[PDB]
Amino acid sequence: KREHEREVIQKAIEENNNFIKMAKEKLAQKMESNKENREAHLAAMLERLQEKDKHAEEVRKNKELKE
Amino acid sequence: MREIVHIQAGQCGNQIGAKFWEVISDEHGIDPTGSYHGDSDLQLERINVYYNEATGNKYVPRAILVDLEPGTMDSVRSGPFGQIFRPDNFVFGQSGAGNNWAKGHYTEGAELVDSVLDVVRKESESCDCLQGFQLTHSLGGGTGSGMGTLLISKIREEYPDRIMNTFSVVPSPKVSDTVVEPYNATLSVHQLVENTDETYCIDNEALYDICFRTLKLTTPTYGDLNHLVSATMSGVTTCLRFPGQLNADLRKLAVNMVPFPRLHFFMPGFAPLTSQYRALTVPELTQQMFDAKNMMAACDPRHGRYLTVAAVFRGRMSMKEVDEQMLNVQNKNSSYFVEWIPNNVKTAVCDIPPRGLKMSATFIGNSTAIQELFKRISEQFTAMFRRKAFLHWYTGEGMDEMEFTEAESNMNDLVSEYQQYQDA
Ligand SMILES: Nc1nc2c(ncn2[C@@H]2O[C@H](COP(=O)(O)OP(=O)(O)O)[C@@H](O)[C@H]2O)c(=O)[nH]1
Ligand SMILES: CCOc1ccc(-c2cn(C)nc2-c2cc(OC)c(OC)c(OC)c2)cc1
Ligand SMILES: [Ca+2]
Ligand SMILES: [Mg+2]
Repeated sequence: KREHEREVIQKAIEENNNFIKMAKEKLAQKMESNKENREAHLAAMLERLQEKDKHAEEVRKNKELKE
Repeated sequence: MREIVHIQAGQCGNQIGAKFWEVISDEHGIDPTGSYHGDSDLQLERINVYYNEATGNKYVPRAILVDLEPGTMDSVRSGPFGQIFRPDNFVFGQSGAGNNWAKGHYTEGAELVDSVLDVVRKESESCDCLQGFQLTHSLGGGTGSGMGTLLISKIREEYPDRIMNTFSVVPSPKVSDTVVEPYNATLSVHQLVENTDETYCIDNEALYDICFRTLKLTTPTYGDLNHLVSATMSGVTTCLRFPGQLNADLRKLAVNMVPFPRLHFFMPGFAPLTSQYRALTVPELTQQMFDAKNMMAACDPRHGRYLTVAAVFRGRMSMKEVDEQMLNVQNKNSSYFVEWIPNNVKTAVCDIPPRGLKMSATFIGNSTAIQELFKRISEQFTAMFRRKAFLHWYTGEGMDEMEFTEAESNMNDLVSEYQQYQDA
């Protein structure tokens, strides 16, 4: 009975800790996956705006190189 | 063998315990501060059973107060007889037990249990010849139920040859704090079956019905329930506390009352029922104490058979007429006493009566009908357990469902065991 008394309280700690662990990790997974996703969105937005500039350089050369 | 050490666990435990000490201190002429202001030498002749003698001839109870929150033990200190208890013997935690067995037995209570046993040892060491222990508690809550049954196991480990009595307030929906009581009660019962020699089943169902029906109290408090308990508790302990010639100890009672070791669950009774001017004749006390209406455990004793009975008449009366009356109910209702235990009713008389009444009668019965109480709690348990309802409160403290299935089964065997001798 004494070894069972310790087996219960050790288990109580184990699962309390496990809940903190898998909460702590699941939250880290989300905040990293999010930051990757948000920057992926803003990088593609800026890459489409940087592609517009290169097109406006082809238009400004087709005026110069058609005279 | 003279000294008994008393422990009171949790709210109910400390509440009824306080009243037990109020009642018996009055019968021994011990005032609220601890000094003796009586008259008889009979009040002091077996005072050493429940009291230590202190410096300046003060009498301090041999009583340890246990709880996992400071609420109740604070009220006991503020209450009428609070200044008599040794302050070192107030052992309390702070976080509470949440009406949770697991907290009381395995986690919160585990943290405090060693500090309780130090005081137990402190009170035991200065006992000339320790005869046993008695615990007031409830099986419905957390502290008294869980921690109470833990302390019982610890006390047995350290003092395996002493007697362990309990005054155990069994729960009921009629007077309920929380839906989880049947869980707590069932886990406690399994403990008590192993680790106590006698367990007085005080059923709250019974105390309510007695307060309601047979005392005309429309809305009864816990106070009204505890009057009945502290009277009963004074009654069973009369022959230990007073003389004499036919004098008593715990072990002889335990021996003669308990034919099989697991069947030590008694069914108390008291007469007359109070909260009066006409004193009762001896034939009335005898009729009343054996009446189902006067029983503290809500079981019909006609639905089983008595293995053993013990009866304690208090007051100045004809011991001829007591014998004659006790022999009347035995010889007129012999089907309800087992034939295979001869002379299984023992009567004692005590000349000192309790406060208020000129003559009373306390009744202690080890009937097979007590199975009904365990069947009632076993039904209440399964209604919830079959859907694992409310288990999260316990599994969160490390408990397993296996432990519940065990405790269920142990109590269903107890009921089978009581049923076995009801037919034989
Ligand atoms: N007879 C009686 N029963 C009580 C009293 N207080 C609580 N109970 C019962 O005991 C159970 C609750 O246990 P409680 O002592 O409050 O919890 P604990 O303090 O954690 O042991 C329920 O079944 C209540 O009906 C009381 O003063 N008298
Ligand atoms: C079924 C017979 O039960 C008995 C017979 C005798 C005794 C007993 C023997 N001694 C020396 N003292 C007791 C005794 C009897 C009591 O009942 C009146 C007591 O009150 C509860 C008692 O208090 C501890 C002792 C016991 C049971
Ligand atoms: Ca703690
Ligand atoms: Mg409570």
